[PDB]
Amino acid sequence: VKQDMPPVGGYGPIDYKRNLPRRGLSGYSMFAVGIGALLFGYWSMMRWNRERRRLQIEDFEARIALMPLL
Amino acid sequence: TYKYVNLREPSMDMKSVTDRAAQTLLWTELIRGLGMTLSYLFREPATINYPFEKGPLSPRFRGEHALR
Repeated sequence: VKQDMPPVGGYGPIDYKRNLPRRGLSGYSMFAVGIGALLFGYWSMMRWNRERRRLQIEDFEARIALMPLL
Repeated sequence: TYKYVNLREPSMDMKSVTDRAAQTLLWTELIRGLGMTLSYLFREPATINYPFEKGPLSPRFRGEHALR
């Protein structure tokens, strides 16, 4: 006879359980990364803002020099 | 013969509380969902090109009637 049957040793394994691998970093790591990014941004902003203030002072004194003729 | 779905008690220690607070303030599982959509973006779509690519059938299929 010929029918639809499983083999002698059966079929392979079949999963039925929830699989969540829990990928990622701990909270301390991401918080430290954020704090370091904030500090780097603050330092770069302080340097560029001081330079921009000096440039603005230079332009203002240029206007001071040009004022009496106008 | 039964299992207690959704009865797990959350932890209390400082490292796990800090992890949960970091997930709250930085939205980790939303990034997980974004990553799953990004994974599904790079797969082969299962769309066949009808009418040039008919779907698979069986010899037992029931359709239009005929007289032999």
